[PDB]
Amino acid sequence: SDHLLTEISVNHGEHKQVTLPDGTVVHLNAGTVMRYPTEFTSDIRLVEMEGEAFFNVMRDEGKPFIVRTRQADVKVLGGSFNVKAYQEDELMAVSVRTGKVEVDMPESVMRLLPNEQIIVNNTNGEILKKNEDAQKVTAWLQGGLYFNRTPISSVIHDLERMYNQEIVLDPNVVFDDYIYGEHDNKSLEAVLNAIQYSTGIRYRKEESRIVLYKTS
Ligand SMILES: [Cl-]
Repeated sequence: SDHLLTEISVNHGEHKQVTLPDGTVVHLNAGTVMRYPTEFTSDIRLVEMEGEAFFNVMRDEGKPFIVRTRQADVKVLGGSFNVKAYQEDELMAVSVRTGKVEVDMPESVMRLLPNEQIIVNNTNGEILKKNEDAQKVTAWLQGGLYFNRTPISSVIHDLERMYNQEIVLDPNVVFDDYIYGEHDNKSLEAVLNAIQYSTGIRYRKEESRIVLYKTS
């Protein structure tokens, strides 16, 4: 007896770590699913994932490592990078710590170097390649938060997943804020207070939910 294929799922509020058969180390963020084989095929090292993970890929220049998501294939020979691709999110991002990374989509193929990032907007189809501190992007590894012109909906999803908390918007209020912020491991209430400071977004408890709102 022996398993050939495994699926690891991460709940909201938690983290998981996996060493793959090739020696690649994966850090899986809250709400992530990853399918991987107990032995890789001879031609590539393929994994399937939905959510967010940080990969530390074992260099093998004759056997590419592929992170397959619904929207893209992230291919390396070696390196370390973050893939953020939650099904519920409007954005997708691939950020490189070390190594060279190819992000392959039907409409674009881009090769990224350390501290380069690709942001794909699943709504309007806009793609952006820019420079970004990969250490800040991977702040979730140490339970931190990093927002750089991040839409409020992505901020809410990040908070819901990190703290395993339902966060709901007040239907009377308009929310189209872009958040800027950097938080060390803090409580949800400390982060919501920091967001209140820079946006005026207030929060209230309604049973098991947190309701966000604004007022004049
Ligand atoms: Cl490397």
